[PDB]
Amino acid sequence: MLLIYIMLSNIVVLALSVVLTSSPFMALMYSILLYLNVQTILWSLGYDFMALIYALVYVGALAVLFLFVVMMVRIQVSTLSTKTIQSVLSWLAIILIFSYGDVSFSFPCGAESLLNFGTQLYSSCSDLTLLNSLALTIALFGSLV
Amino acid sequence: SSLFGRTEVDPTGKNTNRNHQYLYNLKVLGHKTYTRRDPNELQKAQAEVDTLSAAGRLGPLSPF
Amino acid sequence: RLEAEEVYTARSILHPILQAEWDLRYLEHQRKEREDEAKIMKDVPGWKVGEATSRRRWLPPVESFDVRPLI
Amino acid sequence: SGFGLQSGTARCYDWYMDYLKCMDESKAPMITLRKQECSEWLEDYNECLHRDKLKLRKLLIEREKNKQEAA
Amino acid sequence: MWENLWYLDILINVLIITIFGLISCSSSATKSYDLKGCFIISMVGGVYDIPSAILWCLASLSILNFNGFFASLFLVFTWISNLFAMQSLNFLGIYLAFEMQSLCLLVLGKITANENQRWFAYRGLLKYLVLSLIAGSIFIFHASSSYLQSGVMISDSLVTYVFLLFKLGVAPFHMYTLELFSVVSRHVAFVFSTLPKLSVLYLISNSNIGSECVWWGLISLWLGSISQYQSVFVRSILLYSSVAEIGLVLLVLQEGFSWEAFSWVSIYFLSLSGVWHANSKFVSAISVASIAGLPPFLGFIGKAQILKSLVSINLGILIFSSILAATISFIGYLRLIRLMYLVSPVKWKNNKDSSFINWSTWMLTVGTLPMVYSV
Amino acid sequence: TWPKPINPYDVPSSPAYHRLQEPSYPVIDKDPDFWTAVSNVRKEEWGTTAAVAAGTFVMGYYLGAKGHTGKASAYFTSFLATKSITLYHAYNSADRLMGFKENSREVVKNV
Amino acid sequence: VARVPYSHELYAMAKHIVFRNEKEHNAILECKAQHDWPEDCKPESEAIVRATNKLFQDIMQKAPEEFKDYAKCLDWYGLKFSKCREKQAAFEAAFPLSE
Amino acid sequence: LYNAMTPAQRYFVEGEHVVQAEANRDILFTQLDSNSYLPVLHYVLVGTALGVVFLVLPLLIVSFYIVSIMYLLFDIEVVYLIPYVMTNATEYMYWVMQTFVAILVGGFFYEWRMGALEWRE
Amino acid sequence: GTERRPGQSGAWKQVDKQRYSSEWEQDPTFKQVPKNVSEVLDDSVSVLFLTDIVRGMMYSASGFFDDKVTILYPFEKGAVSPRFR
Amino acid sequence: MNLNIIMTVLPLLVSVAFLTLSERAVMGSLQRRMGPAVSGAFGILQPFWDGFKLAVKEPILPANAAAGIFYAAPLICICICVASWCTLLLTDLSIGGLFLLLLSSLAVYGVLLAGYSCNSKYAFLGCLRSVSLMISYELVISVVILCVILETRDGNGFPCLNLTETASQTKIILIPAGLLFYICSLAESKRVPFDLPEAEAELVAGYNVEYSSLGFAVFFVAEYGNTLLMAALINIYFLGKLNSALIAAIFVSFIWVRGTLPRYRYDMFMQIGWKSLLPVALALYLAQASLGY
Amino acid sequence: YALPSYVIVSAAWAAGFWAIDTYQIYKEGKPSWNQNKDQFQRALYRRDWYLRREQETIGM
Amino acid sequence: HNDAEFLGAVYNFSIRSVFITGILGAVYWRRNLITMLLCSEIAFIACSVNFLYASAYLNDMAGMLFSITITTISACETALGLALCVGYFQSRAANEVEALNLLK
Ligand SMILES: CCCCCCCCCCCCCCCCCC(=O)OC[C@H](COP(=O)([O-])OCC(O)COP(=O)([O-])OC[C@@H](COC(=O)CCCCCCCCCCCCCCCCC)OC(=O)CCCCCCCCCCCCCCCCC)OC(=O)CCCCCCCCCCCCCCCCC
Ligand SMILES: CCCCCCCCCCCCCCCCCC(=O)O[C@@H](COC(=O)CCCCCCCCCCCCCCC)COP(=O)(O)OCC[N+](C)(C)C
Ligand SMILES: CCCCCCCCCCCCCCCCCC(=O)O[C@@H](COC(=O)CCCCCCCCCCCCCCC)COP(=O)(O)OCC[N+](C)(C)C
Ligand SMILES: CCCCCCCCCCCCCCCCCC(=O)O[C@@H](COC(=O)CCCCCCCCCCCCCCC)COP(=O)(O)OCC[N+](C)(C)C
Ligand SMILES: CCCCCCCCCCCCCCCCCCCC(=O)O[C@H](COC(=O)CCCCCCCCCCCCCC)COP(=O)(O)OCCN
Repeated sequence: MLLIYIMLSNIVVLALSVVLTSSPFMALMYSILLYLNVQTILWSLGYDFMALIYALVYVGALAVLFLFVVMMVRIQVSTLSTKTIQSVLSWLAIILIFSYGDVSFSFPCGAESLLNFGTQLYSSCSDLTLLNSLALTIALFGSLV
Repeated sequence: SSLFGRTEVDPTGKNTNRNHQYLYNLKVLGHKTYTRRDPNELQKAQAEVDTLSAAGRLGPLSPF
Repeated sequence: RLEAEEVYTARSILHPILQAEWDLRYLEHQRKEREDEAKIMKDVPGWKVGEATSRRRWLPPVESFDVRPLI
Repeated sequence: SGFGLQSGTARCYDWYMDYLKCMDESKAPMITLRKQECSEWLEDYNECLHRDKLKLRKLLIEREKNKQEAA
Repeated sequence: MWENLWYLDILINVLIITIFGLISCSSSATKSYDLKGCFIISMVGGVYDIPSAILWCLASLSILNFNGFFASLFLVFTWISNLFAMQSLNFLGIYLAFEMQSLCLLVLGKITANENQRWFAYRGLLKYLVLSLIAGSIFIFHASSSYLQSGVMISDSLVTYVFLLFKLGVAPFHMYTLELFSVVSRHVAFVFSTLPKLSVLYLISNSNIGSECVWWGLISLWLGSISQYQSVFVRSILLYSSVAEIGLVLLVLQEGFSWEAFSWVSIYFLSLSGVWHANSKFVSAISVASIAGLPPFLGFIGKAQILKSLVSINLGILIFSSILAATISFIGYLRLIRLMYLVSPVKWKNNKDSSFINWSTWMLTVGTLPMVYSV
Repeated sequence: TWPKPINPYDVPSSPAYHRLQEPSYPVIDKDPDFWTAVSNVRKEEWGTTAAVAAGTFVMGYYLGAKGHTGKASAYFTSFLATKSITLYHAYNSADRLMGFKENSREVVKNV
Repeated sequence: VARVPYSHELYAMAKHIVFRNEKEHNAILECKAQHDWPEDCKPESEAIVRATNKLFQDIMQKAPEEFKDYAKCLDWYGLKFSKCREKQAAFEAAFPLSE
Repeated sequence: LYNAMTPAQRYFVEGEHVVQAEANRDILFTQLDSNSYLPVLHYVLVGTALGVVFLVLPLLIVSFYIVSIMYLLFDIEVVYLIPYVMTNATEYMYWVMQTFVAILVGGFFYEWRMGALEWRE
Repeated sequence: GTERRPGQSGAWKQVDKQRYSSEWEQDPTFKQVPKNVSEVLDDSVSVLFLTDIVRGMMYSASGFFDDKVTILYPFEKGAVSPRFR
Repeated sequence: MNLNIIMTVLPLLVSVAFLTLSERAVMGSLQRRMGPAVSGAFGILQPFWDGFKLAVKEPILPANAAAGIFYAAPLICICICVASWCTLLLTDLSIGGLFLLLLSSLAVYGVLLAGYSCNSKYAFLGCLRSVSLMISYELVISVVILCVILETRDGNGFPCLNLTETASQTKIILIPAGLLFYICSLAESKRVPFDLPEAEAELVAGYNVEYSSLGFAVFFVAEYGNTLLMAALINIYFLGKLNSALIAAIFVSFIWVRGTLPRYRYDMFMQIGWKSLLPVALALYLAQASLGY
Repeated sequence: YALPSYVIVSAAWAAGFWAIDTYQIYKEGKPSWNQNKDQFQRALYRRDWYLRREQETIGM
Repeated sequence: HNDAEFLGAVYNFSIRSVFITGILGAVYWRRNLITMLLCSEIAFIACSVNFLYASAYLNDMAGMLFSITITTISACETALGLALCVGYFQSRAANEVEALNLLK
């Protein structure tokens, strides 16, 4: 329970660190740590395959593309530090306003089965998977040109 | 399907408008409906179980 | 798969028994809880112990012993 | 979907199907009226989803227990 | 399995045409007319109703004026996405279809830009991308809250209504059209300002996505008219006209007048075809007259449908605003006529590729009297 | 409650799309195969298939000749349109066998 | 408190239960199919639990060592029947199934 | 260590012995904690600590972008193929998988034909 | 051996020449099209099964077991002739 | 914690040290040379010298780089190796092999941060070349694993990739995929046939050369540890129950195949992975999802 | 000579394998601690644990 | 009194904070395009996690499917957007100084 709470609470700090830092490379590192913490949150809800998917697709592949771009477009963004006290508390107040008093539901634990998930992906929800494949094909054809 | 569906007319006219979600859930998932056992039936069966237990014919509730 | 059919047959045999003994334990625990609830709500007017939260269907406990967080 | 994440159906699929069946039975000319006629089944479905009434009952029992203990 | 075959045939068709084009890629046929005809034939297997037949008609008329196998393939992808937007039954279908269409828009915008046009076209595509990400993220977050609260995914909700307001391009959600379509190819702007709307209108009509609020259509009407009157550049005039008209059509569609909006979208496609594919001044003049709603052409019928639906619902503020904003927009259309024949000598490119432009002008002039029954 | 046992090899599965309709007409075949549906395609439908094949051959040749590949475009277009229309006819015949569509000729021809 | 033998014991006696205790098993399946509330199914649940415990006991007297060996071997091999064939044959020989 | 909080999770077993046993238990896969990733996280911390000890001891005394995109997309495609191999498939699940792979192979053929698979660029 | 395949080359322009022209079949050193089914299988298995690689592997593996040639410099010294300067 | 973590970690360190010794002993064998013999008499004690001496060398202060990332890369490699081995030996995870695939996709980070530390325009391209190799052959490994789960079924009949269950039976069906797994494992450890680095790295293109004393030790140790993990995976998937001799024999086979093979150019091995290995692995994945259940 | 370092590697990992196997079989109580468990098998282990704790409470 | 209720409230707070940090973070703290897309990815991950949470809550598979759909669509969008960013940076004129930082 303490471990679950620590992860749920750490997600917000790892999200704040991304926007606050002025270096695009450092924000990517913070985002990778955020993605791992999201894997860890999904473990508490009972998902292993889905939490694996988040790490494989995002940490494994997407971050590599982001960092490839970041080195290619390398720019001097160490111009100045504008992180005055007045700005940071304003950001925190905005965040508190948005994330307060929303409807909360008891924390669930749900065991998943990739047998059932596979059967549904390829029998009943087969319309979904083929359209996702079409979207991937669109992205491939568009990005390569 | 679960996500997508198209709509066609019936030349015969026998089939009519019904909720497509309800029909789809009946066909793919199915509806489980349960009754409630009448008290007099339950009392007789429970008394029979207790009577056999008192005679010693039935086994223990816990093995150890 | 012959092994798998053997195991499935065995599991389908044991499941009714396991379910029945879970229901019995649940029933005894629930009567204990209702006794304590009636003891607490003796003072309060207009309180009925054992009120049906669902009119028709039984509401199963959301929490179960079987599902435990991986972490 | 309602497929159930392990096997079978979702934990509250049958309550929603009860509500849908009751909406199918009605003869009201608009969906809104039909929902007005079948509201009680929807209250069962919301009860199974979130168990708010049972939570309130537990809260009242806890509050009275604390009041008794303090006295 | 037979019901699945109807959808599967469209896939198999598209895949084999794709691989045939990839194999038969040569300089001898850069304009692949044969694959265009094959794509048009393949899209006939997706026609099941009148709205789907309208989707097919507009898709084919669009694919005629795209050049190359690759752009025609992405127009076919847009057609598939639109066909599934019409058939979507819950949140997931709506989302999958519409962001697939957004991906097709990004690709089509990228591939129709020259090297000298990259600086502005890629900026507009990027700005469109970020705004679309805002819209989709808000949609899916509220969808998660709704799916948690209700236990079911129902496409009759405020969340999908606001998301479809973003897709339509009304009141506070029309800026992505102004930024993107100003910097992209004229055909890309034409096909993606008309064809996407039909699927959204069908989804709204069939899935009961209507709100009691009339502020957004009113704001769309007034803002579009006034900004059209104040805009110096011609592309902005045409772009703001669509905002005003789609706000008015949104007000009509909420009240259940599906037939009239389905006729309006087709008449608007035909009317906009000539001004966007400007090759002749006279064709553009007839197109601009049709967009204004002017009586001798079919555009009068399409606007008349919407206005006739307005008087039925009997909302006075909407009618008063409609009259005044229509006058304000008419001033901008008159600016367009003035620029062509009454300002300076005009010389344009001799782009003799009027595939359906002459047919569209003929249809605008002719079609008024056959369709007079509608109004 | 207790987990229900699952048999890994026999897990209930179903096709993605469903036609929600009770058969109005008699059911010759509850689950027709592809060849059963093709064998029940009417003669007029086959003539329509042949006409579409010829027309698409002519059109494919006309369009491909503008790109200096007339023969290949003609054959590809013919195959494409013929396959699509044949699947459409087979779907109609399968629906007729299932009793969803009118089947008086079918029931007479194959008892 | 309602209780049935531990897992490995239940597996070792699984085949015998349907051969010997058919009546209660069918009754409980039918009643659970009909009624959702656990109170409605209480007599049949009691019957099947008591019958299963009785079967455990009468195996304990007729074949004490053979049942113990089969249960221990099942627990050792992670509840897998295939690796336990020899002990299964010896136990079934000692305690004949279906009487 | 996840601890059950309700009687139903504790198998309606009464007393405080069970809560004490659960709280001070060891992570044993045969026992309550099966398919648990908590040992993996403990392994992660142990490795990090060992690395830190080594680190601190001495102190005292276009084509790449293209391959990244293709890797991302083919990786997602294999992500969808993973659930299929995890099921005892039927004929129709099989043919859906065949259509999926057909689309992936069409993309791969496009890659091969356009010369992207060649890394000259 | 000395014979070369149309596909295998180290220069991009030469690869382009051989990919799009058939002047390599005029040249004697290159290997000609198999012209029989069995020859196609032979060449295909040769390329796909990494045959030439294994042949070098055995001859290199002869190195493991052959008599090592080495001198323990402190204990043994290399032969030095009288003329050595 | 558990005492098993010790019983996994310590053998790993000892094994990696003697792996480094084995490499040069086998090189002496190919080249009619002998194992190092002045370090001691037995030679058991040779790699320990390199580690302990490397502790001695005076530290160099970091230059024109962010300190955090430069420290981060060694810690990443040392974390990944420990997690991989302790999830190969001490876990019951139903999809554990897929977790190992995930942990192998995180090895791209160590090289990539080490390259970013350089901040040389040439080093950008070199580190991109190395990571391009690793990801390109990770794809084919993923397809091969899809092949492996296809014959991997447990006694209960449930498909899984539990390492003990795939270890339980030896399937000669899978051997065609094991050859591709062996080639890709050579690629992922940057062995000579795919050792694009050594040629580029002699001039400072950019690699763990920047790291000097203890950071450099852990990288090289992690390289051998990953090679040994690949050997263990080849054993456990395709060759039955885990056997120490088989693991070390696969490692020696790596050294032998390296010795008998020259290196490939960047476009060459990249074209091999995409146009040769991937179609064959998709053809075998078809052959396995389509040899049936 | 290749074999001595080879055998050091082999023997070291053999010893580690034996140590982990014996340790877990001593703690877990069965060689099948690592084997794959589905939902039914997991819930069965959990009920066994809870029922054993209940038996300990009842006995004392 | 209930740990699950407390954990549910904490999760709601955390996930909402992550969403708002993703959507408005890069624009409030004026950043380059590359950070904007990374924060958009963060927000999409927040929504997908909410859907998985709902699936666990209701024992339903719809959210699992919608989450894999989010992963695919977000990855495709990010790939195309990064393509546009690289093409945009390659066409920059010498006088242009912070081309990527339009938000300045
Ligand atoms: C020849 C006989 C035609 C007469 C009747 C047509 C029906 C039979 C179809 C026969 C085909 C003829 C096509 C004509 C119409 C097309 C409709 C249609 O096809 O489906 C409808 C038909 C049944 O739908 P339905 O009759 O509409 O009724 C359903 C409900 O009522 C729900 O549908 P609903 O929407 O109609 O509901 C009633 C509606 C009432 O709606 C109406 O009153 C309709 C009014 C008529 C509008 C007509 C214009 C529509 C434009 C589409 C053009 C057609 C393109 C053809 C595409 C298909 C080509 C075959 O009430 C409403 O309120 C809804 C709003 C409707 C929209 C508002 C109308 C405005 C339209 C825009 C006008 C604007 C002006 C534009 C300029 C005009 C100036 C002159 O479906 C079929 O019969 C099967 C379709 C199969 C098509 C192709 C399959 C065969 C080939 C398969 C293999 C293909 C590959 C091989 C290729 C081989 C060749 C190489
Ligand atoms: C634009 C739409 C996007 C989304 C599309 C979703 C809709 C498509 C979903 C289906 C995807 C393809 C799945 C196959 C469709 C047709 C089903 C089928 O042909 O398989 C048969 C499987 O049976 C067969 O008919 C075997 C012959 C199959 C021959 C091939 C037909 C399907 C080919 C699929 C195309 C993939 C090929 C590669 C793609 C180019 C159905 O299974 P059963 O009949 O229930 O099992 C057989 C048992 N018994 C006959 C006794 C009842
Ligand atoms: C009741 C009708 C009223 C409702 C209206 C809607 C229904 C529409 C019914 C009539 C539609 C007529 C559409 C006319 C389109 C005009 C024809 C056309 O565009 O031809 C192009 C075609 O251009 C192409 O790209 C050729 C590729 C496609 C070729 C046609 C494909 C045919 C596919 C088969 C369609 C059959 C229907 C399938 C079954 C229904 C040639 O022009 P260009 O060479 O590009 O430039 C012209 C230059 N200039 C005039 C200035 C000299
Ligand atoms: C009158 C009935 C019999 C007609 C004879 C044709 C039957 C042949 C089988 C069908 C083939 C296609 C039909 C021709 C239609 C279009 C073909 C075409 O595009 O014509 C010319 C060029 O395009 C045109 O000139 C436009 C012609 C438009 C159509 C004019 C003919 C109208 C009647 C033909 C179709 C009638 C129906 C066909 C049978 C149903 C093709 O150029 P090339 O590719 O170079 O082939 C010529 C071969 N060679 C130069 C080597 C001698
Ligand atoms: C023909 C039978 C008909 C039935 C059809 C079946 C098709 C084959 C299926 C069998 C599956 C096993 C295949 C083994 C993997 C080979 C993959 C393709 C082979 C290949 O293309 O050759 C080269 C790839 O191997 C390489 O050269 C990579 C570099 C290897 C260096 C490391 C070698 C390690 C030792 C070999 C593995 C041994 C494992 C045990 C020690 C490419 O090069 P290319 O240019 O010639 O081909 C391109 C010419 N267009």
